[PDB]
Amino acid sequence: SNITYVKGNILKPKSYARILIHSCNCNGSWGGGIAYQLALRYPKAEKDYVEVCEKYGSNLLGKCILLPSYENSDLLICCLFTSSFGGSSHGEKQSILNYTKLALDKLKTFREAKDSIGDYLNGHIKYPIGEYKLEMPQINSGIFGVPWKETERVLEEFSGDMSFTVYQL
Repeated sequence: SNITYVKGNILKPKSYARILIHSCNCNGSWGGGIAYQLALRYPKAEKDYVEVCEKYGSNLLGKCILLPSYENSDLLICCLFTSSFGGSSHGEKQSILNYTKLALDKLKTFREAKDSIGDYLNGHIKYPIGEYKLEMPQINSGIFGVPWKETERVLEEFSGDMSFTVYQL
């Protein structure tokens, strides 16, 4: 299994380069959950996220955008665009699952290329890309109501390609 589970806050500051993967809406709202915490401590990353939502809207579904944290060069933010709207206006379960697989497949290809998705990055990537650990919360399982085992089966389709550390409550 390519998933490592840990109990704790993914946002607790860590000693190592890491890409923080989280599930996003196209509406320019980091309005809740981990996205809200990201909005409050990395406000320049939010501005990038909102701008790309402004530019493309729901043309982003199934795509991925890599953002520097700006305030910590060891930390990149990876937005999986899986829903048009956030909160209780989120998209249907299967669409979120499918879009999650699609955005993660763009990130997989981007990682192999370097060993739209990287345009805000150029110059904030200090280390080689294969050295950023891939970390995420239990994406889609809270506000979107997407059962974790269904999302786990999606992350499992990348065994060999990619390894993830998943933070849980």
